[PDB]
Amino acid sequence: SGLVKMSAPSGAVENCIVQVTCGSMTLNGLWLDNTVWCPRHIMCPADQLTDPNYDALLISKTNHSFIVQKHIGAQANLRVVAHSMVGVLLKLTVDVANPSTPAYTFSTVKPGASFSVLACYNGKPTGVFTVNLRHNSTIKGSFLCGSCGSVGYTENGGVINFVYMHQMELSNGTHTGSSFDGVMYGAFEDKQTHQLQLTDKYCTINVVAWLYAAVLNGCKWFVKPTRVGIVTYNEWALSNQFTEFVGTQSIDMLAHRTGVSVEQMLAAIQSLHAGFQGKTILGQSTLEDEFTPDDVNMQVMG
Amino acid sequence: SGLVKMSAPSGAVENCIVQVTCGSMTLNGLWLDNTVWCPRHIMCPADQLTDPNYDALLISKTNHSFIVQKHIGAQANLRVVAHSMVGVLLKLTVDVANPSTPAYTFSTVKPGASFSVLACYNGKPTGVFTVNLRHNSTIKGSFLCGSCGSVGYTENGGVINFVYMHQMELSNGTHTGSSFDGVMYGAFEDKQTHQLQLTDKYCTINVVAWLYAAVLNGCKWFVKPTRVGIVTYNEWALSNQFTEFVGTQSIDMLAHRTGVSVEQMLAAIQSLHAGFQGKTILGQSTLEDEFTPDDVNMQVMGVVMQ
Ligand code: NI
Ligand code: NI
Repeated sequence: SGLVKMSAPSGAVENCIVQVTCGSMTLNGLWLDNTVWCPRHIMCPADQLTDPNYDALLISKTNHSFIVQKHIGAQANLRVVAHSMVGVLLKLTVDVANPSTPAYTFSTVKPGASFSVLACYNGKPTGVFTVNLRHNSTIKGSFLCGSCGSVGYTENGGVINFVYMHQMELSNGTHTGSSFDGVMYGAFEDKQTHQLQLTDKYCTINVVAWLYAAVLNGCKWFVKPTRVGIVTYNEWALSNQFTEFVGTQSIDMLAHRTGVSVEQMLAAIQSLHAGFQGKTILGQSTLEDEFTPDDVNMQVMG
Repeated sequence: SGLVKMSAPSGAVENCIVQVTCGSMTLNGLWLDNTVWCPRHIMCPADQLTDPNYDALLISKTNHSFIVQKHIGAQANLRVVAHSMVGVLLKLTVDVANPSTPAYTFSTVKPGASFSVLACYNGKPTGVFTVNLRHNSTIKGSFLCGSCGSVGYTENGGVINFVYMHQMELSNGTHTGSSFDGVMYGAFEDKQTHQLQLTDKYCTINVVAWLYAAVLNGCKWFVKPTRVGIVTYNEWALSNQFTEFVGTQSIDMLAHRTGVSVEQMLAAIQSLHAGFQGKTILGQSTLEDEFTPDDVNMQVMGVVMQ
């Protein structure tokens, strides 16, 4: 028992982290097979990040403009033999295939999904933590200068799913990056200019999962016979900055295990959003929306 | 910017996870140099875990009673050549040194310290998370049956400090294990009996660190001219289930960087413990005491003008 924010073991990803340098800019990259992926702003001098012309910056480069170093494990300088730009990423081709390339996929996560982040600096992994893609397609992580190129991933059945490459900090504690097709989460542009973030929302399905976790951890004071139907709840959610509830098998597994219906949990959300009134749930006095149904299922007795 | 619960990258520890089998019991273990460590209850049949006689169970074993296997990552061919019982651990000697042994040391953490946990099942690393040793020498983790042998560690300056090997669940969301000298944190026994946990306390120095992190993340509404001296605060803490505040260089770094004194933060704790008055700090409505001053400095300290 217990419920904690849990990340996927990072070793398979650590074996793929490299450092990339272009002029005076250095950041992290991901080395899979003969490819190294990194943010394209490595091409932009630090004092020109306000409105770069990446097409023009790309034309001025050659393969010799990029230096790649494997810093951890068996150290090696990897020779760049080709380069191209894919959205907000550079795709470098190196002469050596990573001998520790894991089985992997590239996926783009949807708002409400969780993933692990391996924070890196100068091609050295320094920390692991878990985030959720917010309703406005940002993440609430912990990143400092030099973290660009840090990798977000999940793991299942021995396969690493690479979902994020860190690109920038939008505002305090708010970050974004790209999927490995080079598309930025939230369509933010990789430039220093002020960019508006859309309004965020509480992820209903995740709050429901968390309330089921609370019941399975002996906290059930908030469960009442009271029900709110999904259609009615969804009309309320549209006015109270909550997401629409759409049923899933993972939630149905928790409803069946606990004997508490989804409609009872939706009624609990409405009551708890008005206030907890001097009470706590799993030590919290506010709703938690960053655990997914699958994340909760992983931490409950089978 | 931002402040999140951060764990040390786990790869160096993942390379050391093995499985040990004795009879019908298979547990996770840790392979370092020519040694494999695992919980001593591997010697106990599953239906006899209530109150085992470990001295009697040990006498019935030989080196051939134990099998060590590594079916994940780089596989290995291991033979047990010696065995002994060290507190609540079995210490096996194997014929092959782990070729991926990191530079390491063994340490016992004190209450208030944080560490990373690599949760393992069936010899497979499954999850990473960070805990703090509570005032009552328990941890508040997330573990299910089969997680014994899971490893707690820290990393700094290229050295892995191995601090914990998981053993048991004391009560809901409350766990304990041993350091690698085989001593159980909190002196709990590896038997299925009712065992009383001492009362916990909020770790003051960690709450102070968190409040400095909040200031460095733009949250400062709770800072007032009000101060509470350390001696006065400590007398209050003895009555309100908070730990004594003892000054440290890591906290002084945060006081200097923010210009907010420790005494202002101790006054904020007293006020916030009475209640947050409908406001939040870093998204929370309750005090956070599981980030140490050094953990905060990793996420917030930058260049300092001298
Ligand atoms: Ni950058
Ligand atoms: Ni066990």
